[PDB]
Amino acid sequence: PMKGRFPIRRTLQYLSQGNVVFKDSVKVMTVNYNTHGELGEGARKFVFFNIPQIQYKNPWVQIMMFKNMTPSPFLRFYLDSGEQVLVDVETKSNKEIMEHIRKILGKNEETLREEEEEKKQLSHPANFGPRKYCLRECICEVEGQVPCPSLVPLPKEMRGKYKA
Amino acid sequence: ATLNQMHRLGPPKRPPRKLGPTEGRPQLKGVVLCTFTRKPKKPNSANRKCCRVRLSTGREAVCFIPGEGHTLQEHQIVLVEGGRTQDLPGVKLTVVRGKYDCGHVQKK
Amino acid sequence: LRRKVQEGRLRRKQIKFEKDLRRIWLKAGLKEAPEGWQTPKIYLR
RNA sequence: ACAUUUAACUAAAACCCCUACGCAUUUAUAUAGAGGAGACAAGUCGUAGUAAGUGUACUGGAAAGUGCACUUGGAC
RNA sequence: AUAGGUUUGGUCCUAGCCUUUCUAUUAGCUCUUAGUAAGAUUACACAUGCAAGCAUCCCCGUUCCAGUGAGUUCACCCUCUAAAUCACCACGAUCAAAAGGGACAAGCAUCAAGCACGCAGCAAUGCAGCUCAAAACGCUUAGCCUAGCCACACCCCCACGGGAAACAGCAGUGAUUAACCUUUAGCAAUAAACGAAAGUUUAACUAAGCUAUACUAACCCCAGGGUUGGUCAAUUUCGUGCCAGCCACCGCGGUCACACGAUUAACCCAAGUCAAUAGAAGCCGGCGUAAAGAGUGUUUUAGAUCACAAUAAAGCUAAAACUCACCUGAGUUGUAAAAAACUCCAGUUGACACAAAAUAGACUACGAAAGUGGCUUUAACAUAUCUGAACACACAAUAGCUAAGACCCAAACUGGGAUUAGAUACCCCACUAUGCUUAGCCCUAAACCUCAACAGUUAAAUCAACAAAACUGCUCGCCAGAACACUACGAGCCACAGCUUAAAACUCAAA
Ligand code: FES
Ligand SMILES: [K+]
Ligand SMILES: [K+]
Ligand SMILES: [K+]
Ligand SMILES: [K+]
Ligand SMILES: [K+]
Ligand SMILES: [Mg+2]
Ligand SMILES: [Mg+2]
Ligand SMILES: [Mg+2]
Ligand SMILES: [Mg+2]
Ligand SMILES: [Mg+2]
Ligand SMILES: [Mg+2]
Ligand SMILES: [Mg+2]
Ligand SMILES: [Mg+2]
Ligand SMILES: [Mg+2]
Ligand SMILES: [Mg+2]
Ligand SMILES: [Mg+2]
Ligand SMILES: [Mg+2]
Ligand SMILES: [Mg+2]
Ligand SMILES: [Mg+2]
Ligand SMILES: [Mg+2]
Ligand SMILES: [Mg+2]
Ligand SMILES: [Mg+2]
Ligand SMILES: [Mg+2]
Ligand SMILES: [Mg+2]
Ligand SMILES: [Mg+2]
Ligand SMILES: [Mg+2]
Ligand SMILES: [Mg+2]
Ligand SMILES: [Mg+2]
Ligand SMILES: [Mg+2]
Ligand SMILES: [Mg+2]
Ligand SMILES: [Mg+2]
Repeated sequence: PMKGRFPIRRTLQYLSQGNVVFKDSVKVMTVNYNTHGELGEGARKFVFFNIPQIQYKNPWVQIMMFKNMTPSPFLRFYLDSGEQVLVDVETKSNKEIMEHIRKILGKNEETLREEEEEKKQLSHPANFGPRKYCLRECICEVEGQVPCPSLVPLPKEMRGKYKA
Repeated sequence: ATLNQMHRLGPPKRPPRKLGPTEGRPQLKGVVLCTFTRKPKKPNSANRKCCRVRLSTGREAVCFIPGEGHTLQEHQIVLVEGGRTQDLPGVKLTVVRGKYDCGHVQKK
Repeated sequence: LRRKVQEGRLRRKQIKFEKDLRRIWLKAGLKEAPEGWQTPKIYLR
């Protein structure tokens, strides 16, 4: 079987289940947590289960972790403007931390839908080209248009050999 | 191995495949230097028709002549393909019948 | 006979070491070795 | 190493240097000679006590043996 | 992989090799028509003809298109900002160099150190730094991430200069390779250049020529190639007789050969077939006995969640030896039986170690391991997370080597005694190195509980086998068929035919 505890964490489906897409302001995220102590328990799970998803959805955001440097667990976000956002996570569950960070620094669903609609415009359906970019290669694939000579030989009258 | 060790070592690195007597080519042209016969290794017994040839690469190699009856002499041009002769140790090349000087096996 | 071969190999190793050391100061621009420098014989007791 | 001239009632002309590479350095090929690995060759070839080991060290009456330590993957 | 064949007398396990599938090139044999796509092996040398003009002179273009894959992290993103197009009064958009920041192929660590590779200051100058086992530096391989991009344009990276006289433009040729397209037409379309424009030019391109390389469709007559022991669909008769020959693996052939050759029949695919070659598809599995836990411990950068018989010193000695002395005796030793040897021999008694430590111990302790078992005393047995190294730092039985010393006993070697018919290597006697102490080396063991360290469980189907009940979490180390090979080369070491690390070629179908 897959090595380690909770191997589901190392699947692309789980990594893509993350729901936090940070705004463009967030550059760095430091996660200070304690290996022991019940009060930081949720924070530990946040490191165990949710940091991979956050990083997968935010590849260009620096995420760095620190252990047993302060009595309490906390998150700090550094923004492009120089503003710093501190989120105390002691006594919180990892779901609460995820929801809080999504609320305060995550792109809302409307902005994500707008981005998806903007993406859709790039792949214009009417454009003809390679399958890698277009639905169809050539107009010959459209029903009712003159078909490709590979499949249907063209009548003798429209071919240059018998027009010359 | 642990996940850290697998990450450190990285993906398996398959050794490069070994080039055979033909040096990864379908066939090779050769000039016959001398003809002789060799005896099989034993589960068997025979007098296998073989010939030494200088290949186009310049190396000299022993090749097997298949079929009943051949008319190969010195200085003749042959085409040799791959495929080991299982009975003859060290003979990994076979002459192509019906190409250049080596003619097809005569009927009956 | 392995003594002769081995000592010849040790001599060649010393020569290679000296050649590399010379390469360095030649590339650095110094026409000669560093003032007072003498390559030690490290491969012979 | 090497150098600011002419010209100027509209404005222009003129411009140009000499030195390296070797008995240095890298790798490769060829050649004298020496040495290993595999191939238990094919037959109209031939035949009716000292337990095991691992390290070392020695052997000039060596068809194998001995000294020291250790192991049971022996016996009692 | 829905797997299959093959190790053995047999079973199970492990493990390699091969089969079945899909493409590409070449070869054999065989090939009818039509449409489409694709089309030197070679950055080797090239005969010949064309491939760049336009235009009232200036300019503009010929820096493009077309070609090749030699070299090879120049291609991508961001910042800044030229040239170019359009605004063309610029405001600025588009496009895109140079420069700055980041990203960016494969194999080899037996390429492990690079050798000036950094910083600060206006400068003078000062500091000594910078990269690197999370792979620097180095060697080798390859065009790439394909609406396309990068690099090159005969060579000297470059091209002032030199070699020297250039098809990697189209057609074509020579040589070379297994590899082999016409020395056609037209600018009618699109694109490019030029022109104010009608237009002109273009081996780009368009339309044709050749070729089973491929796709699609067809055919009145027209089917070939391979295969038929198993894997794997399918053999009648003869011929041959371990020969001739055949096989991808296992294998067949010695007078009944479904395995060779011919013939008959059958099977698969089919204008193809399938012989060779090359790709397509690889470790989330293991390490007591199959390859793999490398003798012991510590820690670094990090990762994880488990937060009384030790050893060094000093002293000391109860038995038994050796040596010396008196008294006594003529023999003592030696063994299956003897001979040599000793008779400065032997017995009692007394004195007397730099050697070794009965009994306790039927105990199972101490120490990281190696090891440690006579008595006394002095020092003394790390760490309040865990893991953490062939190489760093400290240790490692026995054997072996330098200097000095001690020598009872034992004892490799060396002599002698005794022995068959080439004796006993083996028994007996004598005596070395060595076993001991001091100061240094060497660094090997069946260094083994043949069980890596920590933490946890006993519920599950307990569980290939045997060994030692079966497992889980986490970390480090190690392993990917056999042999070559506890090897060669490289490197390191107080080691000098020594130790550690450790391959490749040829070979095999197993081990
Ligand atoms: S691809 Fe459209 S006519 Fe062929
Ligand atoms: K013009
Ligand atoms: K290339
Ligand atoms: K060049
Ligand atoms: K035209
Ligand atoms: K043991
Ligand atoms: Mg032991
Ligand atoms: Mg198998
Ligand atoms: Mg068998
Ligand atoms: Mg063919
Ligand atoms: Mg500009
Ligand atoms: Mg640039
Ligand atoms: Mg090497
Ligand atoms: Mg390493
Ligand atoms: Mg290349
Ligand atoms: Mg050039
Ligand atoms: Mg040409
Ligand atoms: Mg040329
Ligand atoms: Mg071809
Ligand atoms: Mg023309
Ligand atoms: Mg054509
Ligand atoms: Mg047959
Ligand atoms: Mg083993
Ligand atoms: Mg062990
Ligand atoms: Mg530790
Ligand atoms: Mg290591
Ligand atoms: Mg030792
Ligand atoms: Mg000693
Ligand atoms: Mg002695
Ligand atoms: Mg360990
Ligand atoms: Mg092997
Ligand atoms: Mg060695």
